[PDB]
Amino acid sequence: SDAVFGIEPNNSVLFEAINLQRASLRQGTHAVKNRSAVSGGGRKPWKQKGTGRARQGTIRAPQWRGGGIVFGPTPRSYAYKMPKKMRRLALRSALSFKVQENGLTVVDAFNFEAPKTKEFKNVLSTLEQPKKVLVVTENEDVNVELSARNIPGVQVTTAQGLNVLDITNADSLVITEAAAKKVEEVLG
Amino acid sequence: KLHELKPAEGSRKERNRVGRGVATGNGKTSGRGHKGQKARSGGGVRPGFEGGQLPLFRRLPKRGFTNINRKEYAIVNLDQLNKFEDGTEVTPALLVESGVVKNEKSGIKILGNGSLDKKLTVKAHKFSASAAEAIDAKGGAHEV
Amino acid sequence: PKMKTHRGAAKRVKRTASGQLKRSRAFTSHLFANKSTKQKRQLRKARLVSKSDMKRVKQLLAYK
Amino acid sequence: GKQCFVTGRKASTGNRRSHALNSTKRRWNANLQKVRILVDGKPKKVWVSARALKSGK
RNA sequence: GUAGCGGCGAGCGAAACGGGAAGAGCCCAAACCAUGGGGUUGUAGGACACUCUCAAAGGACGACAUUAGACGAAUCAUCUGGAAAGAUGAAUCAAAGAAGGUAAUAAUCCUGUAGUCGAAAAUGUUGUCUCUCUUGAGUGGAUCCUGAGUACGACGGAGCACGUGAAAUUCCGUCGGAAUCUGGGAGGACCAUCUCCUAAGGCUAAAUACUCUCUAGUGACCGAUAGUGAACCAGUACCGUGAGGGAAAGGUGAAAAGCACCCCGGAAGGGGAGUGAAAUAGAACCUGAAACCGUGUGCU
RNA sequence: AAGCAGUAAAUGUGGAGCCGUAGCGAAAGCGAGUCUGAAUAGGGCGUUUAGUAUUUGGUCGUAGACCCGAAACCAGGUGAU
RNA sequence: GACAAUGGUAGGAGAGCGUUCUAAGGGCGUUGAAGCAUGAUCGUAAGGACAUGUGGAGCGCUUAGAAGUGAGAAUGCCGGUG
RNA sequence: AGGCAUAAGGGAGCUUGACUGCGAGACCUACAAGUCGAGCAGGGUCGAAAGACGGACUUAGUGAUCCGGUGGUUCCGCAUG
Repeated sequence: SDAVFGIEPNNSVLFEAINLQRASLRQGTHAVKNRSAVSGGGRKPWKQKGTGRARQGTIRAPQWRGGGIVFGPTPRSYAYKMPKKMRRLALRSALSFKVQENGLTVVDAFNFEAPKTKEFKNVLSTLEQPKKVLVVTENEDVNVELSARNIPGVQVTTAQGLNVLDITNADSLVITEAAAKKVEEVLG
Repeated sequence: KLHELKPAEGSRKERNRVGRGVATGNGKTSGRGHKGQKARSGGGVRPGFEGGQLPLFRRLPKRGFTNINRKEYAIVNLDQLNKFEDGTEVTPALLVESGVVKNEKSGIKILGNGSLDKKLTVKAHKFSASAAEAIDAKGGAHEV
Repeated sequence: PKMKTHRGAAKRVKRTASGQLKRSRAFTSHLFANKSTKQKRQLRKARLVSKSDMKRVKQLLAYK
Repeated sequence: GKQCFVTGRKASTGNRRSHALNSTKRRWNANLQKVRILVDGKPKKVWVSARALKSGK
């Protein structure tokens, strides 16, 4: 169509979507002990007056070797959001970019009896496909996920799971004749 | 293209990072000036009240009370209605649906900031005195 | 957490439909024998807060 | 370490208040009194409160 | 950050409505019978009259889970090399391209992983069978029960967002002291009308909070002055009468092959010869900066 | 928004709620007006109508809040070798 | 082109350099990475390269992102040595 | 201190404007305050009238807020009166 695959590659929004997609993927399980947390302390090493040395409060101040850290890593989160319309706009830019190029190449529903990577790699090679292809299927599939997810660069995913990060990660799409109608019905 | 990524122009800045040398501008005193109460860590007169002269909002007299049974309404002019057609008996739930009202505070009240040039049959809680006449000029009798 | 509003400022001022404040005059409690009729009748009207007041106290009133 | 024997009347604690509202912790004792309650086995004297001596021994 | 509370100052600060997770309700006292039956509440319920078909607590009873494991696809050669996984040729596996090691950088060398199989024995959870245990209802309205030194009040306090305030709703101390179904309470002083509920006895899972311990795993977390005080025989040297305070300290090499023998020397330490790819890698052992200390010289 | 589903993911759903389109008054209340006032007589505030969501930066607020430094105060205990 | 401006503390504004980690791209590396040392190199500065020794296994470059991101002063703390 | 003999000094007659609602505009001024003010509407006093009158020739005689007291009224009064 042209509401999904003919739109301008809106880069100011596509970038925000990519940045969000990666910021929401950090853990942030990193901490550090301040004056309160570092063990010990709580005694004045010497008198305030009458020794030649500098006046010091505890052995666990910042400058002391072995002290607490002043500021630094806090256990926190990085995920944020943006308006839904901008989400759909970014996820349509990420596909209009593939249609601008020849990244997209429709195919039919695959056929497998059990998962096997040999025929899958063969089909991928007989279609002049570059290394990283995104294999978008209608529903979640078992005979495709398994025979695909051992290869260096093949990522299978379903219309329920399209990503602004992973459309743009790849440079060659492999959608089925059914999932494409799924995405054009869903996407606005 | 995940290795050529440019954000929009004017959409990201460096944070100012004070306390890193004289060349940046904010090196030694880090923008705070010299000695004082506004140069200490955490030091600052609280907002408005300060500790000295009598503040403004403890020097002016209190005024009025506040009613518990306020009951104010959701305004609707004669222009939010123009998005409709003729015939069109209007319901205070219907008027919430066409993109006009989102909260019947205490009902809707029809006001007369505009003009119809239409013929609708409005139902609501309270009306104006200009709104009622502007509706009745084009038929479409109004009712509570 | 949420920035708390100044509950003594809210009793003494309201928010006009421009972004300025409608305060109430002073010298209007007692000792009305020591004031001219032109000065008692004059303090009965209301006035706004000047620019400098809004400099000091503008985020004490940020939910009004 | 003292209470009624028929109920659980115990002293409590609260404040004492001045005219200027200065508080200072004080206590509130139960009107406890030795009494030979003629309970089973033997007349035993215990600390019964003056409240539990009104109607029925 | 609303209502409200506040030397109305600094500040404190709700709840019902609404959207969700989860989601069940029960047993007593009294009337009445013979310590047992009997009976639970507000559409007023029960006793009495008419008939009329957590909630008691133990035990036996087969499938999964945890506590060891097992099988587990597929590579060769040439150059530099100390040594190949590198590079260059070609070849194969893949539901297995996690990761760790191996003389250098390995999907195909090993430990593994996907995937599947496995449990004498012990424990854990759920399934059904056993053992239980149970009579459920429906009208009526004379009269009879429905939690007493109780509710409430007064005085002094605490707590409710609410500082005694006009302080409603609750708790405590001390005194006075009620009604009993047309009864009683609440709807923010109080009063009357309506509307809602039925105190003064109890028992109840789930959603919720946390991590000493265990098991997998993750990290735009540290990498030896960092990360636990503690990577190392660390709550230890040490300090204190005591409570208590508390450090510093990692790295030979792939493999100890850890230097046979000779020479100087009392030895320590050296110089050779050796091992090793390398000994200015010799156990003070990866690199090895600056301070600092030296030896020689080109100009002065 | 919480929640629900989903790779501790983005996403989907979830319109309870929030801001704006209307102000004025202490309030009852009127409403492109309103309030004061016997009287828009005049005057005040309005009719500005473009706002809302996320994010970069600057500033502020509640937090230890740019870092180091007291004299002290309080609670529990240790001490008459 | 022409003309104007270009001392500067407190302070405001702007443009950059470098470290560490991440994503993607594309490299280098026992025929020798980082690191260290040496130089008479390049840019307006922060800085960058190259050659040469030592070293013996990891490192850069491009575009973005994230910060425990820059040290000469604190009678700073710790270690080494005068 | 500045003004005043047009009197702003003195005397007499009448009288209560030492009024209600305001107020273009301006002076001063960190803010809160302070000062002046023509003109309009309502009700009047003195004068025949034109007119004057919102105290005193002018500039000192004063004190936020909160809180409590007295008077009034269109306000609100927590299911309802």
